[PDB]
Amino acid sequence: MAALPDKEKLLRNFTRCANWEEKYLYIIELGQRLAELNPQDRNPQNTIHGCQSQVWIVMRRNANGIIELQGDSDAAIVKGLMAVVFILYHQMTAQDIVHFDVRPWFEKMALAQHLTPSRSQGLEAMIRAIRAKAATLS
Repeated sequence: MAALPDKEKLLRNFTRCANWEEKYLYIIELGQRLAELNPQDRNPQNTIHGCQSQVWIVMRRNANGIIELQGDSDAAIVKGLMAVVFILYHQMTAQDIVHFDVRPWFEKMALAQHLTPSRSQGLEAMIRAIRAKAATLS
């Protein structure tokens, strides 16, 4: 995630994209830059439902109180959308996550309007899953 743009830079970059062709490529490239998931974390406990693709996300709270996200998907566009979500939540506490309204961010990035209903539903599933997980922490 260190390697990837912080959320303010990510948003800025999306706003400078000339078209959906460019944004789509950016999304694909972002997914390719996620860390490889530990194979042990590809387990049913980390499986995310509703993405019409295989998706795993693992959330862990580090000893500093910060949430670390890792994941993978067998669909390239889903994995890039996952990277976007991960960027948005990068360096946040669990409480930060629960209270963070992602909507104005995604609205400014203007992604969802170009996604298929399948990919839009899948993005929403990932965000629901992470928020629910974050909410269960002390």
